Amino acid sequence: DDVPPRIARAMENEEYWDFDIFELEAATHNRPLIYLGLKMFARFGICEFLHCSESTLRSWLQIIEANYHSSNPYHNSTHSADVLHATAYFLSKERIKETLDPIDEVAALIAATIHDVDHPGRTNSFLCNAGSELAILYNDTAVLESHHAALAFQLTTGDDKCNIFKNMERNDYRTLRQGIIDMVLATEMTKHFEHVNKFVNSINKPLATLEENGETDKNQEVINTMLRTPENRTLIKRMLIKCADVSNPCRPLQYCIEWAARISEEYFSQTDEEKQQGLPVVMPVFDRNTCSIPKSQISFIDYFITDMFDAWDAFVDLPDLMQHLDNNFKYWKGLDEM
Ligand SMILES: [Mg+2]
Ligand SMILES: [Zn+2]
Repeated sequence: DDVPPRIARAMENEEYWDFDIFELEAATHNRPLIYLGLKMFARFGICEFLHCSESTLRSWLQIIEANYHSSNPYHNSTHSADVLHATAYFLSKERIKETLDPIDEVAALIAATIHDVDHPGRTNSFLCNAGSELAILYNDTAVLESHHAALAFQLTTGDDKCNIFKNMERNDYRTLRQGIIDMVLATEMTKHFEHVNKFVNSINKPLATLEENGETDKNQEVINTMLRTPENRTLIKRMLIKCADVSNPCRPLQYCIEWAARISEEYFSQTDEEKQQGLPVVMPVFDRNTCSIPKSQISFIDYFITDMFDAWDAFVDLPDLMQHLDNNFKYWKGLDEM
């Protein structure tokens, strides 16, 4: 409620794609997640759905944010606040509003919030090659994603005042828990193309086939019916969280550049440590002594971003994101200056 003015201002237009997430970071003194989380969850009326008090929610957001490492250049609570913001923006789209159910929305906003909790600023490959405790605990399989989901539930249900799921019916909770877990696990990149291709094959292609019959009222129900199956809602949710997770290149140029700097430094640090410990270098190209951040971003965009957002845009209609992506791609291209 009574939020210090500067923070209240930094959160004024959070429903718009162009949002100064870094001013939120500065204003909140590296606590953007609890503040943006509170406003978003309220706007979506989540406790009124889970039957929790703003007090229980505040405690929950506090312990989650506290478990995001501020020392990480990229994977700190600001990244999650940002992903939370993109998630809300997507949930607010007509196509998504008329396809997903309130419980899916709840799962999505919560998944975004916790999807990277306690991230160590190192990739799964690093943890595995290092024989890290987490890698041994998760048998070198989806190591970090499994950890993010697991730790989040441990912190949530391990203390009564943090458990935002306390007042739920076992069944509804079970359904919500499975949905949250699925979205968090869907952020593991090794499965990137699998998730994207399934979205294209089960959603965009079939839908395009139906949108030929015309705007028949009897045709709409056919579409509405097809896109609302539990299977497709799951694929849509997976696509939604994945796109929110790597939406940096679709942000206003100033922000896009800052995110590239942050993730680059995080990757550079890992490379320096790998060569030090003698561990195998998993990201040979990501060395601070030889890597061009602009060329790397261009490759990243061309390899993953372009096709995934093409499909997401085709399904949801996201002209703002696509225009920024083009402008940003051009910006990186324009830096060659040689
Ligand atoms: Mg992650
Ligand atoms: Zn993430």
